[PDB]
Amino acid sequence: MQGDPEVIEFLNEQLTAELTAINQYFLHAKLQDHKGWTKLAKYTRAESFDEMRHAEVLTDRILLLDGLPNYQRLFHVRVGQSVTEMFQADREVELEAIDRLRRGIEVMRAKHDITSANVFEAILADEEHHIDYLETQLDLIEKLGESLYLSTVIEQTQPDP
Amino acid sequence: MQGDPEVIEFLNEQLTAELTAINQYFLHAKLQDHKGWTKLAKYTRAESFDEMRHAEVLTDRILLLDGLPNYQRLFHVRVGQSVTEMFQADREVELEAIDRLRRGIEVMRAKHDITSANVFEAILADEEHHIDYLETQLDLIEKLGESLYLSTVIEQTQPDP
Amino acid sequence: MQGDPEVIEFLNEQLTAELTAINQYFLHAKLQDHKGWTKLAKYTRAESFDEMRHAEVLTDRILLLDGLPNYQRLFHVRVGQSVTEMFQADREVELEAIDRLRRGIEVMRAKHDITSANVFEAILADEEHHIDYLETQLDLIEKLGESLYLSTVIEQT
Amino acid sequence: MQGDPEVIEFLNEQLTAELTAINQYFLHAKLQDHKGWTKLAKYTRAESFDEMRHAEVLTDRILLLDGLPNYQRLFHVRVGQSVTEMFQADREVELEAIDRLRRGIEVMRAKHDITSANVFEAILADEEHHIDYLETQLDLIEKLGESLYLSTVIEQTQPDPS
Amino acid sequence: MQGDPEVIEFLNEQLTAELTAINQYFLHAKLQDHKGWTKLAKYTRAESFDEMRHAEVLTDRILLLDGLPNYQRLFHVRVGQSVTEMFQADREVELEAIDRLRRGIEVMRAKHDITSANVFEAILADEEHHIDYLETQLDLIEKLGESLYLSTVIEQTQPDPS
Amino acid sequence: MQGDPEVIEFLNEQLTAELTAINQYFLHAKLQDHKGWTKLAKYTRAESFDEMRHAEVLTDRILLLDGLPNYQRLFHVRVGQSVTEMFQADREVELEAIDRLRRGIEVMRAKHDITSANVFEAILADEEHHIDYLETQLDLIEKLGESLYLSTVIEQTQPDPS
Amino acid sequence: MQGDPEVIEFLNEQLTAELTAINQYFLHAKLQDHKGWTKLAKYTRAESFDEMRHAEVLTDRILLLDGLPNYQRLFHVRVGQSVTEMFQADREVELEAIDRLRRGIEVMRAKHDITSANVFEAILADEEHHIDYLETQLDLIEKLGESLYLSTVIEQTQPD
Amino acid sequence: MQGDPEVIEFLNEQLTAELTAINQYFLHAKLQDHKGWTKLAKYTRAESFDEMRHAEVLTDRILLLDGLPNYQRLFHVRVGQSVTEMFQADREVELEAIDRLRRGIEVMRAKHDITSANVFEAILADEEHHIDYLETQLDLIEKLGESLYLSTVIEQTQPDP
Ligand SMILES: [Fe+2]
Ligand SMILES: [Fe+2]
Ligand SMILES: [Fe+2]
Ligand SMILES: [Fe+2]
Ligand SMILES: [Fe+2]
Ligand SMILES: [Fe+2]
Ligand SMILES: [Fe+2]
Ligand SMILES: [Fe+2]
Ligand SMILES: [Fe+2]
Ligand SMILES: [Fe+2]
Ligand SMILES: [Fe+2]
Ligand SMILES: [Fe+2]
Repeated sequence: MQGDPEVIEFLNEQLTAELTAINQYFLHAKLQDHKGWTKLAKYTRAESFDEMRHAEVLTDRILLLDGLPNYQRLFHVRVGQSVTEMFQADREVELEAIDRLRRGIEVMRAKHDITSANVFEAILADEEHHIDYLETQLDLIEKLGESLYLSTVIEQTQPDP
Repeated sequence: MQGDPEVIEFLNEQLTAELTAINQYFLHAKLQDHKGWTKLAKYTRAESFDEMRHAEVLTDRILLLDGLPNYQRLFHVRVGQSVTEMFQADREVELEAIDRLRRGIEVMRAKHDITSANVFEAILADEEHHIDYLETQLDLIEKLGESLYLSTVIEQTQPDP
Repeated sequence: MQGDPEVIEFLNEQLTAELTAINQYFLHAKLQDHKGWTKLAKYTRAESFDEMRHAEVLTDRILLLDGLPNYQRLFHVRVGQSVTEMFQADREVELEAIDRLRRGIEVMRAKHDITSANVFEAILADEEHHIDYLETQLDLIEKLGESLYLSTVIEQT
Repeated sequence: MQGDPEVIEFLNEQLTAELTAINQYFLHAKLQDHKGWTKLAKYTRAESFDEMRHAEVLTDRILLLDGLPNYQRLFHVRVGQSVTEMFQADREVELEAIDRLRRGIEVMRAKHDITSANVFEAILADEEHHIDYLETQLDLIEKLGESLYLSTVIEQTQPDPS
Repeated sequence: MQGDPEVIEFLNEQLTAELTAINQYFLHAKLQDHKGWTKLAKYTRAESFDEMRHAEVLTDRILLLDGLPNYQRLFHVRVGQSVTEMFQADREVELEAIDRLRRGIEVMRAKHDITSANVFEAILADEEHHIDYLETQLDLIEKLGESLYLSTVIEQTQPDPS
Repeated sequence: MQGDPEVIEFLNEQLTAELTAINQYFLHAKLQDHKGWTKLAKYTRAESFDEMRHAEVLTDRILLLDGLPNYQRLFHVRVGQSVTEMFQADREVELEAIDRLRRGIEVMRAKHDITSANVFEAILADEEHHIDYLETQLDLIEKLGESLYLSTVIEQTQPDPS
Repeated sequence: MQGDPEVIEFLNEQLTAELTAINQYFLHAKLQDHKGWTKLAKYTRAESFDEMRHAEVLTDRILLLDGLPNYQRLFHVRVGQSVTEMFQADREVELEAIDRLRRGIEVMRAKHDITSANVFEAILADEEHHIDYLETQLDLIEKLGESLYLSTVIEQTQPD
Repeated sequence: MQGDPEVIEFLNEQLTAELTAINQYFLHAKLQDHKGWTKLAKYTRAESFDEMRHAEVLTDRILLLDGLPNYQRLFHVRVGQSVTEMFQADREVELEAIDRLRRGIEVMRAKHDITSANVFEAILADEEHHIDYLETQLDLIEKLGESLYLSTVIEQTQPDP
């Protein structure tokens, strides 16, 4: 039971993208938490955990095919100061991930492999959901205003429910 | 208030080492999982989560001191086939970590900073206990034999109270 | 709403393989259970029940497409004394099922049918997982040796 | 200890018959359910599970005496369209089963084997009860009428108050 | 209501065999317990309790038949050092027991008495199960290796927490 | 009242003996813990607590008679690197304790005292159980093999009272 | 750790006598239950189980001393048809047991042994209590009359 | 990874001092309990158990660095008759303990070690608290007297309510 190297390198590209996304999201969460924007921090922490789940399932599938999960390679990681630029950066990361996912899914589906294809649509569906959320947030801040929108998410105490 | 760049770079080096430890321990746990090893997998995943707690407290502390943590870079990650070699790799990475931590702790205890010293001493105690566990496991396996030792890890029981 | 003959024949072949597999799994499980190897018996009988559920889904689907199930025939069943030969036989059965199912899934998706495609992908996933387990266990026993693997793993709780 | 070959081959024949019965009953359960006749489907599923238990205990007994249980060979399996023909088919199956059971028990009873005689008695009682049920239902459908009978065994409700 | 003298002698012989089985099993259980082996000790203690239950039912049945049970006679008792002698002697006593049971059941069913016969085949089935267990453990220890196998029954690894 | 010097000196000697036993057993348990062997450590810890209780009750008994318990002096405590020699050392100190206790209890029963003779009896019984367990353990480890036996203790404890 | 021949042989003799007593008690219990004297049957079953536990502790002690217990040889057992003779057999076996027990306890206490001495002390106490019960029951049965006592002990409350 | 000698005999001597302390405290508690002074006995028993925990953790640390614990040697153990001499003996023992612990903690803090220093301030804090308690007890006994203090501590062990 073995596979051709093209599917393995597709999966490894996706894995490295997921690790970089994890690091970027966690850095964003910590920075915006130090700023004082709490709800964004919680939401991006949840997103980070989701990305770890994706990385875990990808690792499982690649180790199934008797591959070598490479952890050394990383992509370019970028950070921002205001919410607009970090949202934009996450948007481009998601765009690159989804484009790579579509290309890999077509190429590998043409090879008569199925299960990796399944984990691929799972990943692309979650990425599409997150990028839609980010785009909605960007349009919201564009229409509303930076200062007041940042004032929306400030809080000091916690809710009982 | 501000911190001198030296403690910033010590914290950056410690953060890089901790991230490398995360990736190494996690990949190792996964390899033991796939090969059929169960107890060692759980112990390694517990160690990985503890190192992640270390990374969390370190990045919070450095962000407190107007720092700019860097996640792009990583050290060199080592993987092994049988238990002895990645045991040795964990040993050597922990030795490097403890040497660096001792140097850093003395250097900023000499220069008017105590909190980061407390963080490093806590991390040092944790890594000391971990390396003791590794050393006693190594002595056990060299005294008892590889096959007979590995005979007691697989259980295939799955109980529930 | 009538079915397509090659679809029906592919479903029937997969079903017959399922019946042969469940019979083989049950025989082997009983064999090690009489030997005194309880854990293998439990795991193998659980796998047999899983293949039974697979076959039930298969037959419900083939009845849905207005076809006639045939159970009068079944493939050869092979057994063994040591665990190694039976494990190898199970590996061979699962591999042949995987190859046949891949060919069937390709032609069936190409012939504009979707539901049987998703039941087939689920079956492929399950069989791939079982193949993974069998191969890792075979590697483990090859490394440890027969008596050492058999003795210290006996447990009850 | 080791058993005589004749009882071994009697046990193997009974195992084959039990496997065929399991197969046929599962067919009829699924087919009736697809027709839309829920109660008979549930009854037939219960019968199939009982025959599975019978086969399991028989296999355990035959493996006890250091035999070689084989499931490669099967008897003929017949499929019926309406309820009448499949009732008659099950009737013939149970009749041949009880015939073989009586002959085998009388044979082996004289060669100082007792426990397998007892399991043959148990399976004989089970199949006798089942065949009594089948004959009663056949007479009932004959007297009342097929259409009216199956009229009262249908419901598209699936009710569950809680 | 008086039973036949041969019935009484058969019941008495079986009772004597049961008493010998009780004594041997208890002495063994004590020996494995002193050696430190736990699972073997508890299993053979349960076996001895089951044999005592068999003696109970047999003595009730013979007492009902208006007889005088003899609690004086006892067969020979065998003791060895290793597990192999344990299993071999137990297999021997169970084999002679099964032979006596088969002869007794045949003659009892021949001479118009049933309830005693029924408890006869009950004891027969229980003892054949015990023989199967003993034989499979003998095969396992023969194949596995004495020290490697015995490493299993002994274990001090904090079993209290559950 | 006040006791004659013989009983007082024997009790003081016993106190020294159990202090030595407590220290030796605690060090053995700790070293067993460091090498990763789990169950032996907890068993030896329980033995240490038992010896602590023994020392407490003996000190109470001697102080009742307006004596002066001594805690300044000890005996020779010895340490081992492997299992065999620490088992042997425990056996040696145990044999010395048993012989001294027997002599003292005899001579002191000969000089009109029973209550302290009774507590000596209790200590004798507990120490006898400890030595029997030690001897059984030594025989098992010599028969089975050091490495294979040591494989049986290292892990797989799972204490879960809930 | 090996014990002397005298102590181990005394232990073996006591164990054999006790095993015979267990067998006798069980036999009498079953015959009492057969004829409907249920309360006596319960009492005898309890006494037999107590003797079983005593034999268990005795064989544990003898096996502790690198001994070789024997379950092969037994002493003679006696049976009775009415209460008086079975009670008398019980009392006489108790008397012989306690006499041998006193001799053994004296000898062992002279031969530098304690734990076995204590366990024989306990068994002696319990047999003293049991013989007291047997004697008081025999005297009560004598005074009252057999028929009235049998009428007293009957249950007849079998559920079915 | 083992430490130098100076630290190891400092720890071994401290362990011996702890053993002497536990024995002396237990003897004092037993004596006061016999005399009928119950609450004093309870407090002394609690102190002895705490000192035993000290000994256990300290010998655990000794073994940690691949040491050779010695239980053979013992310091002097002194006994008294009234509460005054017992308290004074305890005060002298505690004074020696604090002095030597301070010198040891400084000398090995100056030699790139942290964990042993940490357990040393733990022990030092405990000993400071204990010497405070003994000092205030002696001062109160001096202020009030002898018989009244015993009357305060003494209680009737009725055990019938
Ligand atoms: Fe993703
Ligand atoms: Fe995590
Ligand atoms: Fe650590
Ligand atoms: Fe099944
Ligand atoms: Fe399947
Ligand atoms: Fe049935
Ligand atoms: Fe029993
Ligand atoms: Fe029996
Ligand atoms: Fe002692
Ligand atoms: Fe303690
Ligand atoms: Fe007795
Ligand atoms: Fe202290």
